[PDB]
Amino acid sequence: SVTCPGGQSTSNSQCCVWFDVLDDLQTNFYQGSKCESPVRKILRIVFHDAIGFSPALTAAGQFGGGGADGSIIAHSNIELAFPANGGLTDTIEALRAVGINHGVSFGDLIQFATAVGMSNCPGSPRLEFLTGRSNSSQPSPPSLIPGPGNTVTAILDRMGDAGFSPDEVVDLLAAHSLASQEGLNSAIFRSPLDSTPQVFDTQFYIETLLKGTTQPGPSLGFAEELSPFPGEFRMRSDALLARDSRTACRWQSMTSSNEVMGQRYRAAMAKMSVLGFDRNALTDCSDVIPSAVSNNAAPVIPGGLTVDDIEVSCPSEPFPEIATASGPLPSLAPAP
Ligand code: HEM
Ligand SMILES: *[C@@H]1O[C@H](CO)[C@@H](O[C@@H]2O[C@H](CO)[C@@H](O)[C@H](O)[C@H]2NC(C)=O)[C@H](O)[C@H]1NC(C)=O
Ligand SMILES: [Ca+2]
Ligand SMILES: [Ca+2]
Ligand SMILES: [K+]
Repeated sequence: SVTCPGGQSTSNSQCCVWFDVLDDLQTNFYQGSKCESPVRKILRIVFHDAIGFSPALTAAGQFGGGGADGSIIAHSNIELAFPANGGLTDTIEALRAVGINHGVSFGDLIQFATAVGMSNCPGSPRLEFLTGRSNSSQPSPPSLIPGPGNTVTAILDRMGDAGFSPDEVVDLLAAHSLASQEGLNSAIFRSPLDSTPQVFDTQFYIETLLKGTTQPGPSLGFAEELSPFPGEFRMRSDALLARDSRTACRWQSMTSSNEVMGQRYRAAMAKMSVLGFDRNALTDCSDVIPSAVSNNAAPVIPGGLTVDDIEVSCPSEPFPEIATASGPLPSLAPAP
């Protein structure tokens, strides 16, 4: 039954070219299968590509955007001028070349590169991968990307129009577990959003709940808040969603289990991958995606801080009993 040229076995002949682009991305784009800046950048690109989809604009007789159509690469000239798309240019060019060389659509390539990039980061789930999205796209309308200075109401409305419930917004933010910022405060380039920028874990949800104590750089950048320790950056939207009554209980439930967070994240990502498409018209090639190494560390409140330093914001469920660490407060090095 279906064998691909290099001897691997797959479900459909349409999956076979993806074994070649897998080898190309691991060796080159990811510099030997690493979980560093290329993965983090690609996670911003899959979001910004897919969120340019608005049912409300369509209802008002306007082009609403094509969703995960690869338009961020095909119309990079228009989309990378948007304020939330800076710092992406070099990754988008690298991706353009791989797509053109392999003859795969840009929309599919961005979904594939997200699943494969995440597989290089310890603790990640194996994300679903479907192929068949048309290469044809039109530029996304402006103003459909959530920004770090927006209120929780604005983020929930924009995300809700695209199709996400408040819970799914929180689930989607597990990608900030492999994250840093470059452009909000360039004095502290690549300052991490959690203490493990290379491990897909629960620490991001825990650490954003901790009382902001520290200013990590010479001044505060755009939409920057006080964070819990030296080297960590905290953006305002993340601080607010952690504490807002609409999202706070789901945020709190993401703090004690890497398995729960992983499942919820994979589900939310599978929904985002087909915005603008019919998943029943795509071919499933998830078996091409390899496993990530497992994360064996327990969720912890870092460097001596206790449950008394968490700003518990879910009034109905008590805070999970998480482990504490007998250490001094951490200073975080830049994300690699
Ligand atoms: C819904 C609200 C969201 C907002 C307001 C937001 C905002 C931001 C901002 C301001 C940055 C820093 C960019 C820079 O200066 O370098 C960032 C980084 C990042 N975000 Fe989000 N984000 C959101 C959702 C997401 C989602 C859904 C994903 C993907 C599934 C994502 C993945 C990341 C990653 C991985 C980075 C790190 C990039 C790097 O280290 O270079 N974000 N986000
Ligand atoms: C998907 O469509 C894009 C946009 O038309 C195609 O990209 C162009 O590809 C040619 C080579 O065939 C390059 O010289 C151009 O520079 C590309 N343009 C852009 C904006 O990237 C791409 O080839 C199409 N891919 C497939 C598989 O059809
Ligand atoms: Ca798009
Ligand atoms: Ca992490
Ligand atoms: K679960």
